[PDB]
Amino acid sequence: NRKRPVPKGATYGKPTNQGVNELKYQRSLRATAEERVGRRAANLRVLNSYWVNQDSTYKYFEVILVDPQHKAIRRDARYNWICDPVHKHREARGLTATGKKSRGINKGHKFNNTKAGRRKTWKRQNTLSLWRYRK
Amino acid sequence: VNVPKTRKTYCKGKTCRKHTQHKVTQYKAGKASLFAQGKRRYDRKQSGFGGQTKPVFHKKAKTTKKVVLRLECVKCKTRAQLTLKRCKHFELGGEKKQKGQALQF
Amino acid sequence: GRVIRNQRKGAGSIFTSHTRLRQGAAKLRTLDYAERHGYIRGIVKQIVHDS
Amino acid sequence: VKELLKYSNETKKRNFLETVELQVGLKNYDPQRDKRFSGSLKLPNCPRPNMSICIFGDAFDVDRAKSCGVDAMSVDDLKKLNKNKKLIKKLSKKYNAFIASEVLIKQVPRLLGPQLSKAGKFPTPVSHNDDLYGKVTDVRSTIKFQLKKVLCLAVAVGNVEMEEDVLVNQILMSVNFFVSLLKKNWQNVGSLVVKSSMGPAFRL
Amino acid sequence: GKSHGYRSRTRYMFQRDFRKHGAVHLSTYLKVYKVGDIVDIKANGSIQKGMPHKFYQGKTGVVYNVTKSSVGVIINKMVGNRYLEKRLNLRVEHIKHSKCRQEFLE
RNA sequence: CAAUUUU
RNA sequence: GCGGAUUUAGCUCAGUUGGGAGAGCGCCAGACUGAAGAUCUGGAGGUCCUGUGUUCGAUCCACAGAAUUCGCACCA
RNA sequence: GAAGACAUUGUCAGGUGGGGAGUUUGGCUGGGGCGGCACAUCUGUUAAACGAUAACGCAGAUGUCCUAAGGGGGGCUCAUGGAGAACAGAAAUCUCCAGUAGAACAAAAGGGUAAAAGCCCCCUUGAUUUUGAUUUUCAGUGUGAAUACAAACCAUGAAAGU
RNA sequence: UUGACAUUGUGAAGAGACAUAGAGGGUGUAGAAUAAGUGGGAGCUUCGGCGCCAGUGAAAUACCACUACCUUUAUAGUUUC
Ligand SMILES: [Zn+2]
Repeated sequence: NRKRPVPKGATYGKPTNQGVNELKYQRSLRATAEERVGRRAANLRVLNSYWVNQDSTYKYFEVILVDPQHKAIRRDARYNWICDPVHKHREARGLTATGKKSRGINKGHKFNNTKAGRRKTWKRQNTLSLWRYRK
Repeated sequence: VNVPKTRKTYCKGKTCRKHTQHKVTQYKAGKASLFAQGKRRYDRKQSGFGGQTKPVFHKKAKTTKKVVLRLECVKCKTRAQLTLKRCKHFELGGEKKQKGQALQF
Repeated sequence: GRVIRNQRKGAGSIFTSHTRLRQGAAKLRTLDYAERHGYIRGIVKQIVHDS
Repeated sequence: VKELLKYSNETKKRNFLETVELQVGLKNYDPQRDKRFSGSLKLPNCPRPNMSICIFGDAFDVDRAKSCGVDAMSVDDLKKLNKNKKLIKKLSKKYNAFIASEVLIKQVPRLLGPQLSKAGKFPTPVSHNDDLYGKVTDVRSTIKFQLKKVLCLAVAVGNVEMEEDVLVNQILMSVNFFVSLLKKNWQNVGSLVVKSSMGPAFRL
Repeated sequence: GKSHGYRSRTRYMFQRDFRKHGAVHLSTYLKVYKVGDIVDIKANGSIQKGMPHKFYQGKTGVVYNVTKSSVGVIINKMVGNRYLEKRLNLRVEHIKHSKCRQEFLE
């Protein structure tokens, strides 16, 4: 799990969120194995990960990474699209399928409160919008 | 109080629709339930932290609780409901209230 | 209430030792081949007051 | 179906060495307890006998005593009173009149043990005087409740074949499958024993 | 608490009008009450059934309904700043004909 | 081995 | 509210397979010595938790109920 | 070198936990607490002869009881007191005689009832079923209580009727 | 703090229960017996045991497919501490 920091464990709130020891970190633990591998080599673009091994303490992973500067990738147009500067640190904005499902993005009759992000569908549905002719 | 048995009341049914002869029992309200509906809207809400959403009840005043008689029939094994007044000792068996001749001295 | 007096000893605040006199590791020989199959004898040079 | 092919009527007529016929006791394990709630009464239907030799030992005020020679043969009217302490014990299952709701303390009182007059702890008396009383080869051997286990349903003698024994054990087992309900323990379906007195059998 | 029941303050309102402690006298049950005539309410202590409340004492109205052994009267009553028609079912012992408006007839 | 008074 | 436990001589203790009323102290009698005082025997012991039912045979069992109980469980 | 599938680590489950965390800690009231409940109800009175009408005013009461103490029908008349009978007496039972209630009616106090609504005997379970209207508190909202009904079926009576 | 599960592998000792060929305990009076079991009631048996007959006890007797917890208990089988 995770343990919210809270010095000596007294969250100073109402009792509805009082405990500390079984709050469970709403993004995925495969996705936490990239920010602590992206910062080790910030000059490379994280492509994707995959599970490999699992003991009782260390969920092992690999992460496939690409040099965006090695000009066999800047040429050879099958993978030049990751050299684009929108994809810089492509993980922490939630873009790999490790993070796509943590954001919970598909379409259907299930995912109403998330199909473009759960902050746009929050924002478009409760902004009052007023026309200059009062409809 | 004493209540005798066999209590021939107006049955209703759809077979007789007049006075046919029953027999009397009281009941118990059974276990509450698991997997019901309103309980599923309790252990969905008392889950997690916080605890104790819906009010518990401490201040009690009633002595007895309005004992009730099932009138179960014979002709088709239907039954019915009845509610006499509240009673803190409900004697259901025989024990005929006779002409008490001597009064135990 | 407040934190208690016997709980402020646990962070090295002012409750640490006083160390610029205590002049050595009062520990004996790291076991070797000599102390397992013979001996190696030494002299003392002096005895000192501790701190 | 648990007795359909054999073990009741085909491999029982191979081991018999008594010339005389055989009267089939039963072994089966129905669990009921000291909780006197679910006693083993409602004795079953009676289509066919099991080799009567007993001669019934009572006296009659029956409307059929004008013609009490049809299938029974015992005709003494009620007015024997003082002839029952010790002389006759050839009487285990009997009949009775409806007059004996009145006088029956008189021939009981010291003969309490060996069942030589009826009492409150085994009352027979019957007012049904055509079926049970007009078929007197019907020995009404009881399935009466003792505190642990009375399973004594019989079938036939050692001369009765398979087609005659299609009805005999199958509907006369109505005791242990109409009393046995949610209260009942073991044998919603049975664990049977089929042999009378002589040879081997199969306890499934 | 404060005791305002149903028979409250009717100590003398329902007594049997002293030296007439007896049953009803049978000139009472023979006269009929068709709808459309004035009647007034004088209570009856010996009987208990069908008895009105103590306010309808001496008040008067017209009959709108006749039943097996009872009639019904309508009564105007002050409550605040309007009058109400009131419907009340009285058995026949309480109720006589008043001599106010057959002077108007004669 | 139980055991203490007695004008 | 669930599950288990207790209810006797008058006070205090207890055995009964289900084929017997189990010990002492208050009261009373007798004895032993020269009289006491201790000591001895016998007498005065029972809705036997209140029932009901069971089996050939209920002071003791089965089921039910009133006084006390210990843990447990709490959505009007 | 020790220790070795037990410890440790992770998840779930009971127990322990003012060490901490959050929150309440009735209302009336001759100041507040304290005492009482006058906070929900009922009888009489205060109440000034329709009704309504207050005080921590007065004297009391309730959180129950009843298969009969409900329903019906039939027979009888009570509290007392007088006159007399063996044990019999201030207090026993049996007659006769007066006797408007001075008695009894579950439970506070009023009202009511005499071929009874009281005291005895007989017959039962209307203490049933469907849903509406009406009265008193009332804003003429509701709970509780009661009243006249309609339709069914029952009980009782011989019957009117209840 | 205490259980379970996982990290967690490789081999043996035995213990108690589930589990099964099963062995075998019993208060007067009378039965025959001096008695816990369950029932039809008559024979099977080298025996004539009781003959089912009355003899009498708490239900019969001899007798059986086994009807007593079928305990007292050695054994193959499960899981097992
Ligand atoms: Zn019915």
